[PDB]
Amino acid sequence: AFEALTGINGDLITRSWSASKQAYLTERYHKEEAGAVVIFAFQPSFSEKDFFDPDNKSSFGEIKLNRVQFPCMRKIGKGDVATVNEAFLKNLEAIIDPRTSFQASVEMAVRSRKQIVFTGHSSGGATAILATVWYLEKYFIRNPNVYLEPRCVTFGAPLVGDSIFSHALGREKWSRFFVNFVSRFDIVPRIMLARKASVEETLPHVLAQLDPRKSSSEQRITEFYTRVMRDTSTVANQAVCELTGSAEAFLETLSSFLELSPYRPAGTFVFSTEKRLVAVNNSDAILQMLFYTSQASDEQEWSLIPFRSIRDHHSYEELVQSMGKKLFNHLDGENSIESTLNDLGVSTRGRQYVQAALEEEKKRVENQKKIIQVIEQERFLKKLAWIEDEYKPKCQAHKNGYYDSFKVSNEENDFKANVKRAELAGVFDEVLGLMKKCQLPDEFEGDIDWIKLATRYRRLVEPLDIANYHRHLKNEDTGPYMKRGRPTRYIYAQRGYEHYILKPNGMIAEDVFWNKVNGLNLGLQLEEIQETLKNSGSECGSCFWAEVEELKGKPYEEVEVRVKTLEGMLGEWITDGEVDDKEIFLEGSTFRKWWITLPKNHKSHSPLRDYMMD
Amino acid sequence: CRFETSELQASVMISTPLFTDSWSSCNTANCNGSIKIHDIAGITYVAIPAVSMIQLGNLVGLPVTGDVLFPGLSSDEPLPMVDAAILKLFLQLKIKEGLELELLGKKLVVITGHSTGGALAAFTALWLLSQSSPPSFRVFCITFGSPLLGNQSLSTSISRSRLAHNFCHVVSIHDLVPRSSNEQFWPFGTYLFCSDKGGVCLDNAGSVRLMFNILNTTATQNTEEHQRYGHYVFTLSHMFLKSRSFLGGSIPDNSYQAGVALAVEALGFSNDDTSGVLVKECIETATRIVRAPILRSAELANELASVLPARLEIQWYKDRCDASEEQLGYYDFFKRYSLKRDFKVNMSRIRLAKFWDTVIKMVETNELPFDFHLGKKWIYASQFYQLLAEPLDIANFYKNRDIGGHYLEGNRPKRYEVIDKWQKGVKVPEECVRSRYASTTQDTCFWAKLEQAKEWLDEARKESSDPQRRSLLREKIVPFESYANTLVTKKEVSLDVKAKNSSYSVWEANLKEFKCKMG
Ligand SMILES: Nc1ncnc2c1ncn2[C@@H]1O[C@H](COP(=O)(O)OP(=O)(O)O)[C@@H](O)[C@H]1O[C@@H]1O[C@H](COP(=O)(O)O)[C@@H](O)[C@H]1O
Repeated sequence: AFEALTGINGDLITRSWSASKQAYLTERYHKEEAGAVVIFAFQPSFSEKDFFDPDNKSSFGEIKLNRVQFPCMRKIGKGDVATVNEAFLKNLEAIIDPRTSFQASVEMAVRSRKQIVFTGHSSGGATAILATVWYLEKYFIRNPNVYLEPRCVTFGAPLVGDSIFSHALGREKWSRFFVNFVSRFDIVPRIMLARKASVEETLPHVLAQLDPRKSSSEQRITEFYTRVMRDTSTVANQAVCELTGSAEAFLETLSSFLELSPYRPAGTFVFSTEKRLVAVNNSDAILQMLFYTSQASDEQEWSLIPFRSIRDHHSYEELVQSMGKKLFNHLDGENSIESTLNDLGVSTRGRQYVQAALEEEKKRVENQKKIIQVIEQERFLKKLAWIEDEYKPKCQAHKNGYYDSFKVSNEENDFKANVKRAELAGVFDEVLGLMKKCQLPDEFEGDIDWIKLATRYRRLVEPLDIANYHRHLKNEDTGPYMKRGRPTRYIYAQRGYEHYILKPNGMIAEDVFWNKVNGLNLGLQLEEIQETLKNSGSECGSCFWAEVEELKGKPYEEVEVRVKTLEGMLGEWITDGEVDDKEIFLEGSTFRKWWITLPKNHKSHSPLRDYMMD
Repeated sequence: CRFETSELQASVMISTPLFTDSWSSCNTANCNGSIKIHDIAGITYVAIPAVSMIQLGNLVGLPVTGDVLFPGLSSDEPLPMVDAAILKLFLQLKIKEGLELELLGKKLVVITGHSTGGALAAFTALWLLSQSSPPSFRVFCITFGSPLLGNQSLSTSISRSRLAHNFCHVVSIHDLVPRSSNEQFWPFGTYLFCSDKGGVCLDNAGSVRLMFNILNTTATQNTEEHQRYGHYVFTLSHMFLKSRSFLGGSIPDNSYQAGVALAVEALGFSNDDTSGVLVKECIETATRIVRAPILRSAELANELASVLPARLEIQWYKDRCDASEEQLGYYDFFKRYSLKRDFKVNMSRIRLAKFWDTVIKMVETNELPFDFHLGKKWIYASQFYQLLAEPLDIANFYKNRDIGGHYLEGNRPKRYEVIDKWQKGVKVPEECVRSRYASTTQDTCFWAKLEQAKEWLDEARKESSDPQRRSLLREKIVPFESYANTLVTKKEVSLDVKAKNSSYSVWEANLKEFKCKMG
C-alpha cells in the first residue's frame, strides 16, 4: 500500500531510520550495506550556521544552483535555475569532497547494481535530498535503468528547494524517489518558511533545544514558534491566492512589498498522527498542510503546541515503530478528503485551501488533455504535412526554395503557407502561454511526443517566420531577428530538444557550441570570437536564415568569422535534419546567390564548394 | 465550481507586515498630531493623522488649475468630485511640496491614515498615481475607518484608470463613519470589512455600497467604535495561531457555497439570521463569473490566428496596389473604391476591426488578465495590424464622410488609441539603419494628417490675404511639410506614399508650386 505508492517497504523505512540515528555519532555520513541495499545517512547539525549560511546576505539563506553541475534542476524553456538552501548545499559539497570516501563508496555500490538509499533526520534529511539530486545528475540521467533508481527517505527534514526545484524533480520524473516523513507538529519542516530576520534572535536557542544534547525557555520556544507560524501564514495565504489566479492585480501590487520564503515541499510528504499515515504528492497542498496541521483548536492546545512542536521532532522513533498500526491513505487520490484532514487538525477553511491546491493540479491535467487532443487531431498535423509535402517540393521545383518563395512571391501557395504559419503560431503560442503561467503539469516540457512535435514544427516553420520578419522589414524596425524578433515558442522548442538530446551525455548546449567554434580554429582570439558571435544565428540550425540575412549585406572581412562559423555548423545541421540540403543551395536561394559572391579564395577553400556554381 | 476568495484576499492582507506596520504608523501619527514618515523593514510609511475638526460632506470638482493636478482621471462631464475639506487640508498641510522630496529615492511607499487621515492618505495616493508618468516607487494605500472621499464619477474613473487595487480600506463592521457619508459619495478601491471574527474583501463599488446598506440595518451606534482599530488590527493579525472551523451547523457540501458561508461567518453573521442572508447574497453577487482569464488569454492565440488571414488579405491587397500601373498607393486606391479588389479587402478591414474591438472590450471588462496588454505578443500583433490597417480605416472614413469632421478630430476608433498606449509596454529606441522604405508607414495616422494638410492648402488657395496665407503656411502647412520630409528622409514611410499618383505626391507637387509663387 505505502510500498505500492512509494516503491519503499517498512523494512527499508526502519533501516533508513536506524542509519539516520547512526549518523549522529559519525561525522558527515554513515554507510549501511545490507543485502541489495546500500544506505547513506547524513549527520544533522543544530547550529544556526547550518540553516542560514552566515555569509549569505539574502533573506532566506537561499542560492541558485550551479547550472553546469545541476543541468536538469531548472525550467527548460524559461531557463530559470532552481534555488536551494546554501548551508545544506555547502554541507553536501564538503561530503562530496574527494578527500572523503563518499564518492568512492557510491561508485562502488553503483558498480554492484546496488539499490542506493539516501536518508537523514533533521538537516541530514535535507542533506539527503540534495545528495539524491547529485546522484540523479551524476548517474541516473546518464544510464536510466531500474537497478540505478535511488531512494531518499527523510524524517522531520526542513525544506530545501524552491518551486523550480520541485518542478524540475517533476519534469524528470524524479519526484517518485523521495519520501519525507513529518510528525504532525514537528517545527523543523516549518522553520524555513520564515524570514531569517523573524527567527534570528531565538533560533540558536531552539536549535540547541532540538539537539539531543543536554536540555536545561518556554518564552523562547513560544516566541520562535509564533514567529515561524506568522511568516508561514503569510506564505500560505499568498501562495494559495496566487496559484488559483485569484486577485492577480492586488497580489502583484502587494508582492513588491513582501519578502516570502521561496522554499517548497519536494517529493512525497507523509504526515503522521496517532491514528493515520497520510501521503501527499502535490507540493502546494503539502505547503498549506504544513501551516494548517499545526494550528491550535482551543486554548489548552495553544498552551501546549510550541513545546509539543519541539518534542515532536523526536517522535520519528515511535513513528517507524508504529507504522503498521496506523491507517494509511493517499490524499491526492482520495475523492473525499474531509475525514483525513479532520484527523490531521485541518479546519474547514484550511480544507478549502488544501482542496484548492489539489484541484489546481487537476485543472493542469485537464489543460494538458485538451492540448494533447488538439495536437493529435489530423486537421492539425496536416498543416505541418502540407508544408512538408507540398509547399517545399513545389518551391524547390521552382528553383528558389520555400524560404525565398515565402519571402518574395505572392502566389496562392505562398498565401496558404502564410495562413498555416499563423495557425501553427496560434497552437504553439497557446501552449507557451499556459506554461508561462504554470497551467500545465510539471512533466509536459519533458514529454517525448511533444518534444518531437515541437522540433518538427521549429525546423519546418521557423524559416517561414524568419522569412516573414524580413519580408515585412521588421528587422529594420526592431533589429536583427536573433536579438528581439525571434518568437519565444521557438526558443522553448529549441531548449526542450537540446535538453532531450544532451542530458544523457551530461553535456550543455552552450558548451557544445563553443567547443565546436574552438575546433574551427578561426583566426581571432578567444574574447574577440566571443564578441563576434554574440546573438548569432549559428547556435541553432532553424536560425540559419536569420544569420544569412545578417551577413549577406556586408563586406567579407566584416563577417569572415561569422561566415566560417555558419559554414562550420552546416554539415551537422544537414545530417541532423535541422537544415534541408534540397533547399538552401538552389539557384534562387538567397544563401546560394550570396555565397557565390564571396572571394574566390574563400570559396575555393570552403567545405561547401561542391554545392554551388558561380 | 467557482472558488470564493473574499475572505482569502482579506487574510492575505491581514497576514502581511504592511497591515500592522501601517496601523502602528497611523497610531504614532495620531498621538503626535503630525504626519509621520519613516521606514519599517525597508518600506516607507507616510501616515497622516486623524483631523477631527474639518467639516466633511461637501463635494467639489478636482482642481483644473494650480500645481496639484490629476491628468490620469476623467474630464468627461460626469465630472469627478472630492470632499472639499480634504482637498483644502491637502493644500493646507503642504503635502505635495513636501512629500515630493521626502520620497525621492525611496522605492516602496505606503500611504496610510485613520479616519480623515485615511481620507487624506487616499487622496494623496490617488494624486501620486494620477500623473502622466507612474511614480518612481510602488504605491500602496491602506486606510482605517476612512469616510468616503468622492462621488460616483471619481470612483468609476479610478476603476477605469486601473488604480483601484492600490487601495485597501479597512472598515470595522461596527464603525459608523465609513457607512455614514452623504448619499452623493461613492466608495472606490478594495474594502476589507472586518470584525472580531475575521475579514472579507469586496473590490466592487456596488458590492461595497450594498454592504454599507446591510450594515446600516444592524444595531449599536456608540461613536467610540471608530476608535478601536488597534484592537481589530491586533486580533486579526494574531488569528493565525487559532484553528477556525465553521460554527453554524450545515456547511453546504458544495465548495463555492462553503467558502461563501465561511466568509459570512468571518464578518460575524449567522447564515440563519436575516442580516447573514443579505451578507451572503452580497458576497455571492460580488464575483461575476467568467472563464478564467489566464486560460482565456492563452486560447486567444488561436482566435488571433483564425482572424489573421484578413490581415494577410490587406498585405496581398497592398502588394497588388504597389504593382498596379495607376500608382495610387493602396490608401488612395481604397478611398477611390472602384475595383472589386477594394470591396474584397474591405471585408477583411471589417473582420479585423471587430476582432480587435472584442479583444479591447475583454480587456476593459477583465475577461483578460490585468497584465494582458504587457505581453510582447499582443503589443506587436496589434501594432502589425494597426500599421497595415489604420490607413484603410482612415480612407474609409474620408470616403464616406459628408464633407463631416476630420479623422483625428474625435473620429479615430477607440481601439487605435488603446493600441497606441499598448506600444509603451515595450522598448522604443533601436533606431536601425534603414536600407529602403519601411514596409508600412511608421506613423499610422500619416494619411489623416495629410488629408488635413490638403484641406489647409486649399483654404490657402482661397488666400486673398498675403500675410494670412503665411499664417496658414507658417502654422499649419510647412510644419507638416517638414514632418513628412523627415519621415521620407529617415525612410519611415512605405513606398506607396511616394507613388507618382498618390495624394502625397500630388500634394507635394501642389505645395512646391505654391511655394515658388510666394517666396
Ligand atoms: N517588429 C515586429 N513586428 C511585429 N511582430 C513582431 C515584431 N517583432 C517580434 N514580433 C512578434 O512578436 C511576438 C512576440 O511573442 P513572444 O516572443 O512569444 O513574447 P514574449 O512575451 O515571450 O517576449 C513573436 O511572435 C514575434 O514573431 C516574429 O515576428 C513576426 C510576426 O508576424 P505575424 O505572426 O504574422 O504577426 C513573426 O513572423 C516572427 O518572425
